[PDB]
Amino acid sequence: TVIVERWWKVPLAGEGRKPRLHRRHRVYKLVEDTKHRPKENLELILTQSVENVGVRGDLVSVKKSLGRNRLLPQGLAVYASPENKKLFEEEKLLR
Amino acid sequence: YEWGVRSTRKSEPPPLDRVYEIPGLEPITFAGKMHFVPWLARPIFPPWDRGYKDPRFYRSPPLHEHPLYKDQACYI
Amino acid sequence: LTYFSARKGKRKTVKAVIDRFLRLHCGLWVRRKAGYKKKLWKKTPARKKRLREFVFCNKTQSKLLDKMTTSFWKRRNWYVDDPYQKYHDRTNLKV
Amino acid sequence: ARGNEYQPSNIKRKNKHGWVRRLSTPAGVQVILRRMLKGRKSLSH
Amino acid sequence: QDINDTVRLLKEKCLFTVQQVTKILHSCPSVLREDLGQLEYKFQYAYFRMGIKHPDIVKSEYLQYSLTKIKQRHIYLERLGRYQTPDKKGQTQIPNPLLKDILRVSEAEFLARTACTSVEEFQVFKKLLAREEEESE
Amino acid sequence: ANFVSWKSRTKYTITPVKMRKSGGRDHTGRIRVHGIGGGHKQRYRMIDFLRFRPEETKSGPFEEKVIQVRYDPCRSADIALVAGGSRKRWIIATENMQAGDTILNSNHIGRMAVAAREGDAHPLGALPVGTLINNVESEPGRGAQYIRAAGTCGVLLRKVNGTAIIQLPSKRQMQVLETCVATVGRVSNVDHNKRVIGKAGRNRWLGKRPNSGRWHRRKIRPLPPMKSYVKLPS
Amino acid sequence: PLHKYPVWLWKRLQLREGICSRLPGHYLRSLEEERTPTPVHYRPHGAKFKINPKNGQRERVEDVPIPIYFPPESQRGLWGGEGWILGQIYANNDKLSKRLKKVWKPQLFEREFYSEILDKKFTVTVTMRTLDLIDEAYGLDFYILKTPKEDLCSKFGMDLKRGMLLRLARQDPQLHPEDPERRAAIYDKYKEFAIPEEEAEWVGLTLEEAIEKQRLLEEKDPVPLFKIYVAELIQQLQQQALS
RNA sequence: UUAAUUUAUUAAUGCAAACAACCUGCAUUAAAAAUUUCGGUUGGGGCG
RNA sequence: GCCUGUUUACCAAAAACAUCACCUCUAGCAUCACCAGUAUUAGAGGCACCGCCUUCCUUAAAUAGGGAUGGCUCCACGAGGGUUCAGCUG
RNA sequence: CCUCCGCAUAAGCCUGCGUCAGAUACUGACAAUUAACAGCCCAAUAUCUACAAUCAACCAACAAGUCAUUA
RNA sequence: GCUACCUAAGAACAGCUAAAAGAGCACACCCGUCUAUGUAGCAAAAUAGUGGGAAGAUUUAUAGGUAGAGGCGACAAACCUA
RNA sequence: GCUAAACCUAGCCCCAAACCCCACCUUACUACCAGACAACCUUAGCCAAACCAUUUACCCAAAUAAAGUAUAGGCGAUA
Ligand SMILES: [Mg+2]
Ligand SMILES: [Mg+2]
Ligand SMILES: [Mg+2]
Ligand SMILES: [Mg+2]
Ligand SMILES: [Mg+2]
Ligand SMILES: [Mg+2]
Ligand SMILES: [Mg+2]
Ligand SMILES: [Mg+2]
Ligand SMILES: [Mg+2]
Ligand SMILES: [Mg+2]
Ligand SMILES: [Mg+2]
Ligand SMILES: [Mg+2]
Ligand SMILES: [Mg+2]
Repeated sequence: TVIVERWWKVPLAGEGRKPRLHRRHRVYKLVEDTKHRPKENLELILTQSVENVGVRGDLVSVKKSLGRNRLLPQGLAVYASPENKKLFEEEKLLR
Repeated sequence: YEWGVRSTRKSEPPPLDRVYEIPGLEPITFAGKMHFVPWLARPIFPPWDRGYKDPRFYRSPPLHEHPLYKDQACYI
Repeated sequence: LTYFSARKGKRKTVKAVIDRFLRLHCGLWVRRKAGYKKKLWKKTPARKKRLREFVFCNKTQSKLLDKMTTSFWKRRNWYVDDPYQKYHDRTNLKV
Repeated sequence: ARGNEYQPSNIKRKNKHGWVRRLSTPAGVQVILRRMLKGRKSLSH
Repeated sequence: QDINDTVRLLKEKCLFTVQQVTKILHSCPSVLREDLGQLEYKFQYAYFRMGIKHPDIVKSEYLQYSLTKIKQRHIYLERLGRYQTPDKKGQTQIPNPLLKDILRVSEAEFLARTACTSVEEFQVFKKLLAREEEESE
Repeated sequence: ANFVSWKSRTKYTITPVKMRKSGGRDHTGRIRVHGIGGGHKQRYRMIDFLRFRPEETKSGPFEEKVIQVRYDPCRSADIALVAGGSRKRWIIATENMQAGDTILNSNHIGRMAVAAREGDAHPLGALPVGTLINNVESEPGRGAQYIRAAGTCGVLLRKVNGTAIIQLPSKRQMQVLETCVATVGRVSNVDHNKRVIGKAGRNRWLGKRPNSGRWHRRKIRPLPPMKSYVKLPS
Repeated sequence: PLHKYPVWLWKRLQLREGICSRLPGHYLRSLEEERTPTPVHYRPHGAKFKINPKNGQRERVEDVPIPIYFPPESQRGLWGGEGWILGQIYANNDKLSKRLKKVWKPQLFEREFYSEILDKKFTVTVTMRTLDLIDEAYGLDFYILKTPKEDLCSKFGMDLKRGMLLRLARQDPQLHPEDPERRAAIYDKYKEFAIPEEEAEWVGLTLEEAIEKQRLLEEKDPVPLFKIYVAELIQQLQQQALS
């Protein structure tokens, strides 16, 4: 996402009022484009054995592309939500 | 090389509203309004049949359904 | 300047005057000497001493500055340790 | 030589300044609306 | 991309016809290795300062030679008075020596037939021109 | 603008089709190509450029009879009405195509090169190297698109693997799968080059409008080191 | 003359008059209430006060949102509150240079999403922000059910929300029929978002759609006066006989 | 127009983004244009 | 100026514009122009058909007129600009 | 004595030298243009249709063209 | 609805000479070389004579199209309702 | 003494209060046939800056005051 910032500061509007913008307040500068940020990783809990990542019920940091394109769509993994983590914890302690 | 340019070919119908893709809900269309409005979903009208025989608005059956139709092709 | 603002109908202050001149409540305007920070290496000590001084303005200059500034700048200010507190008033002045 | 720029023809008149053409586009609809607001007896040609 | 930008420099920024560019590639493959900017400088040296038109630049493999040699010999002749850049009308007081007579010929032949000077003077001029180029850069 | 292309017919036919001139105008009504307009009214004859088009419920190589060779107003080359089985179609006649001649259209890539008789269609793989060809396809079954003007003839320069190198009339090499079909010989009306228009009226008949009267005078922008020598005064 | 009411209150007055008045109260409240969408194209200030470096004094600060343009194509997709920024820039980022119009557009991807509640796969033009939001919500269903109307900012998204909410409210057996255990598991997973069907029916409906729905609900062919008068006369005769 | 300021717009490429292409963001190069100006004295003109 | 044509509607009809012919540049290709075309094609432009090689005279007096790759070349034509025999005429 | 014209159709206009009664081809009232001419058309689905016109026959062509049906 | 160009489907071009002609003479028709009238005119570009073309790159009725940071232009910077 | 001259109300302005049979999208005002195209998208510029190129007040949801103050600004016109 493109993040922009006004060149010209907007005068304070008040508490209940809305700011009044003018032509110069429509001038922006790009502070950051999120798409150029360094890639992060997605936490997933595997449900089936998958090569070179894990076997089952182990938290894994996978590239977002892999997580969203293969694992989650094919059901090989599930989101590392608190509920899923708890359920796989009961699975492990029962095994 | 196919004959008949795209621009002259009959225009493809517009894509169906996404509302029709949701199983559980009945879309709100302008069918009840009895006229088009651009902010309501487009109705899917059932096929219409006149109900009687009007000679000046006759639609003949497909060629395969005619009584005299024959697989063997005569040459007249 | 702006004699009647479009939002309040008030007379506006030329802030270029405020950024450059001091008004003593007696009605005098004080200023720095132009070029007092320029090319001091080629100026004699007497010239530098003359330039480093705070200087009063003409009658016509003071009238122009009074017109260009609003009444808020022509009030009594009882600042804590103002160096110009003594200069804010005239003494032993005949006509 | 000049002056007779008008060569009347009802087909052109109706096809160029008719009610149907004025309603055919939003700009023509606003033209009709302006005439109605002004109170023109003749909204279209 | 390298090949395409070389061709685009030869076509859009040097105004060589398509056939001219093909012939240039055929006759002077080293142009492909030669970096951009340097090639444009060489071409404009031939075009403006030397007054050589595209047909001649292509017929004589001018782009084959190096910019150092080109500048050395050409500036030597220009300062000697042998060469002269064409005027606005494209005319010169004395006909200019042929590009083959300048670049293709060996150093000795260039100095004798065309420049008619001494190798010692040519070496001195080469050193001086190298120093001038270094100072300019 | 309310412009709809006249190229709306969907079924191939032999009848000349009434074609509407464009005048160089887009569908928007604005001139897009200049120098086009007017000229003699013409009727379009749908040319079948896929010469190997076996009839319905039929397959394999087939022969045809050249019913006639005719002048085509819409092309430099002349056309030939040719009939096979129970159908007729227009094709681009070759240099020596005559009425009553026989034409062969085959898709068979024989192990040996097929005797190249002018006017017949064989896959490029079936032709001897160096044979003159025309109505060449870009892809198998695409339909002839290259070497279609009067008197033009490409050369089957090379054949290696399933790829044939053809020399287009512009003397450019082109690679095409050897399964794509082409017709032997040079296109008809070979003397189209020598035609002399004679007068401006003939061009106007052909539909070409006069060039603009404006006098049209890019340039090499000199680099800063060279700006001092651009316009040396006399 | 002067209008009795400010022109900007005319929409509210129209809502308080007519069939819009007959519209259900919860839907009217949902329309009336407006909440600022989550910042997407600008970085909000951390606090309400800030020590300005110039004079070193505490000053109030406000988060003035950047106007966003949402082309109609967005309403057919799921953009995570993202849209076109139609603004202006200073060439070379210096105010003493030229001012140029600038449109920043989001990078749109085509992706397939599976809805557990709807048991359907949708192909949706989506943004990387939307994908990140879905990951944070732990699924498309959770994202749709959690994200409010303003943040979702998609007619298709709101239609999906309405479908999911109606499915949950009805506990529809059409979800994985012949697998009641799986259906119950899904409903339990998304239990917290369940709401009464009478309210779920109106979720995400535009004003025009709600008006049409109300008209369809309350449209009734007039009862013949014969029936009314027969009932009245029979009742009157009953009273006469009894008394 | 080799006056100043721009590339908003198109065409290319490069790097990101995303999985070769398309799209988006950021750059570079051109084409096309856009806004604006064209000080003073020296009868005019050229060079001054 | 090759020619027929075109042009400043309302002060310029021309030597200007176009023009066959020739020359230069660009393009290897399908479903809305070019084009339902394909290098003998299409577009952009230059130039202008074709064809070739490489002091005297007029008057009596005549600042008028005529003769001793481009360049040359006037066959035909012109409400084009000049000159002229003879005739004609307020 | 003139005749460039004129009579019709088209297009345009819309009662704009018909009668009566008044004002000074104007006003008010009354009347009138009658369809055969012309406009206003076509039940579907496929399928058909290479061979100009020019007295259409010789002849000549080029700029290659307005004229059609079947189940 | 003028005009520039274009699209669809139409129409006109006597007579003579030549012969299949962007040919010659010359009606209608289109144009507008020169003179005269006129100049608040019959006319916001006309009239009379004279003249160019007049089977073509001709003229022309009908309907449609291209719209102003544009159109159209056999470039005159011409024309796009005086 | 001719042309004429004279008029007073038709109405309007500013506020307050108060919220406001038939035909007709085809050639509109046309009784009567197979649909499908449907909408959203920064105002700009004049002008001021004594040119002009960044910039140049404008239905804003309580009058007053804070205040033309803090701030912004070729730190300048001005905001
Ligand atoms: Mg306040
Ligand atoms: Mg007309
Ligand atoms: Mg001429
Ligand atoms: Mg002529
Ligand atoms: Mg013209
Ligand atoms: Mg004129
Ligand atoms: Mg004239
Ligand atoms: Mg004389
Ligand atoms: Mg005749
Ligand atoms: Mg003639
Ligand atoms: Mg000119
Ligand atoms: Mg001029
Ligand atoms: Mg100014």
